[PDB]
Amino acid sequence: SVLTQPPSASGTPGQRVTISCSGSSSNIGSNYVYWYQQLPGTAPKLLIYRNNQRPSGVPDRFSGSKSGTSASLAISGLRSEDEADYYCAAWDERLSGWVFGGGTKLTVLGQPKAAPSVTLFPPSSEELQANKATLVCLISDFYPGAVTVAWKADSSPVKAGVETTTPSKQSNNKYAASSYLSLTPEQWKSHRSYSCQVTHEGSTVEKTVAP
Amino acid sequence: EVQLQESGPGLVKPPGTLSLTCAVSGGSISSSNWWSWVRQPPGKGLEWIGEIYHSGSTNYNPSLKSRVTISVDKSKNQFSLKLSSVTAADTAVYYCARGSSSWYDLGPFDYWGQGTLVTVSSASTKGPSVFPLAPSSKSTSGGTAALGCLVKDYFPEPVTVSWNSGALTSGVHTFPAVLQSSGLYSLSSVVTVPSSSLGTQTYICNVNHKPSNTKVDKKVEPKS
Amino acid sequence: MTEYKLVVVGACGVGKSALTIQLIQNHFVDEYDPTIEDSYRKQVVIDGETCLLDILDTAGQEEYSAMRDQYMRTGEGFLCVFAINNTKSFEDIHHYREQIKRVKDSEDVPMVLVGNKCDLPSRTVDTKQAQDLARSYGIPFIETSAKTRQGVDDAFYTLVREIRKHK
Ligand SMILES: Nc1nc2c(ncn2[C@@H]2O[C@H](COP(=O)(O)OP(=O)(O)O)[C@@H](O)[C@H]2O)c(=O)[nH]1
Ligand SMILES: Nc1nc2c(C(F)(F)F)cccc2s1
Ligand SMILES: [Mg+2]
Repeated sequence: SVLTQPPSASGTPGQRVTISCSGSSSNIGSNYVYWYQQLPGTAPKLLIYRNNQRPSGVPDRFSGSKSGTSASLAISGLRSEDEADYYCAAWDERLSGWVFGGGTKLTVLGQPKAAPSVTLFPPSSEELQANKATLVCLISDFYPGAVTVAWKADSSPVKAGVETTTPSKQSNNKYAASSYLSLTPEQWKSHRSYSCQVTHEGSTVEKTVAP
Repeated sequence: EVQLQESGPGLVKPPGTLSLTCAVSGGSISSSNWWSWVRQPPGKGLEWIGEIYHSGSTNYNPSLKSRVTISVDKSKNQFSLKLSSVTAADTAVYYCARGSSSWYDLGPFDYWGQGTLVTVSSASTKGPSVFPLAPSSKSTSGGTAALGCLVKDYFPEPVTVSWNSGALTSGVHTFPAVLQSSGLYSLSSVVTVPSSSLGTQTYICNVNHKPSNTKVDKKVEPKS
Repeated sequence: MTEYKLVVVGACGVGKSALTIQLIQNHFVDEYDPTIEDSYRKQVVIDGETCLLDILDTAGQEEYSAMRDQYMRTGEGFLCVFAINNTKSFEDIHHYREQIKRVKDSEDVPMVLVGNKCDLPSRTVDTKQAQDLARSYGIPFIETSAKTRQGVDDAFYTLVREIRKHK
């Protein structure tokens, strides 16, 4: 990116957080800066225009400034719904184009823990007819976005055949993840059960399916 | 208010040319604004591609200048992007946008399309195999029951899932896909329904895999 | 090369888009998405002076927001448009001036009263009545037909001259 932003910023709720953006004399030093807020899986939305103006629907706790070759976004009265990625943009006279910062991910700290709900599915009969077998373990609505997922054939740990996604921030700012265990149909039928064991903040939820 | 929608091949093979089209409604392409393309590699930041005015003038990101062409088709109220000699570096979500109003400047991106993922790769498209995730006497939470569709071994992203052609909205959770060591993706979508309705109400997930021009509507029914 | 910002206002169906498209693109659109509010740009010679016209063809709901207030406030002149066969639009012309005088904070804002659809065989608003209202406001009054281009340039260009005389 041509402009420079810190990749991340923190704050506990109610605080004031600032997000900086540094350019050169040919962009920020010459032209207006614009800020965009991007939520998970959505297009960016204009947040501040012309250094410090708020469009419709941006509360006054968002504000921007610009000094020399730097611009700054201020968020006071930090709320949980402010967790987003924030981008600055300006025209660069030397490149003759629009340039961006790399974006800043804003995390609101001190939000409470949420245990994951865990749903485990066995192979469907259709998949078994196709000589494949996949166990589906779906993990959702947990905060702290870190889980570990272990699988068990009966009581023995299984590592071969496990594909587990990285936790993904949901629209409600909790996280989701999923884990898949690929087996041959033979493996699936030769055990009494398989288990999906999900650990989160030192507590564990384990669901089990059998043939 | 103006609305933009991108459409183009989900997968482009290198040497090849990425070609996208932005359909614009609720506003004339001949308005006094600039029509931009912006892209975002997954997990990374925004990058401006270029812009066009309705008269035909263009400004391109200088770093992409030798590969980019942007056009306007007033007769269809569309503008379009062509990006040549794609490489894996061009894998990204591509957005079209309108902005830079002559009337009241709000910046270059007042309105955004939804964005379309373009994957650049030498691997071939593969459509998905859809299997029903039957609700069983374990997948119940009292009055509530979970049932789903497993969408296996497809490439490239994305897959979208609706339920009962959109009539079923509350309770739906389509999960981020998993990237398998084979290079293929899988995802599940699950919907929460009342345990009682399982005998009466029919549940069908509508799987859309636009890169392979595939749609699967899978009936999901309780297990025998 | 001077920049002039004109806001075309008027009630639903009077011909705001029809009049604007005629000025910009020299053809008559007899049906156009009534939700579409756009800005257009046109370069014209008015009294030997190259002009840059920024015309805002309003369409949105007559909402009173801070953004809509300064969005309108950017306009230097306002085409107030009623249809000669639509009395309720002519009665609206009063309220429109009221909102114009408010956001602009002035009793002397450049306006032009436009009676549109003057190609029609009949009408429910007579010229004498509108000229009275135009005098009582101190503004010009032009009858236009977006269907035949009658007075379209006259109307827009007159708003420009009213903007000139404001400075
Ligand atoms: N006969 C005639 N009809 C007109 C004229 N201007 C507009 N119309 C009709 O008025 C209808 C609505 O006009 P429109 O452009 O939508 O006005 P707006 O709703 O204020 O933007 C259209 O179907 C046109 O056919 C005119 O000058 N003469
Ligand atoms: N909020 C404001 N709106 C308006 C309008 C419209 F919205 F009705 F078009 C016309 C003229 C002045 C103003 S000031
Ligand atoms: Mg209209």
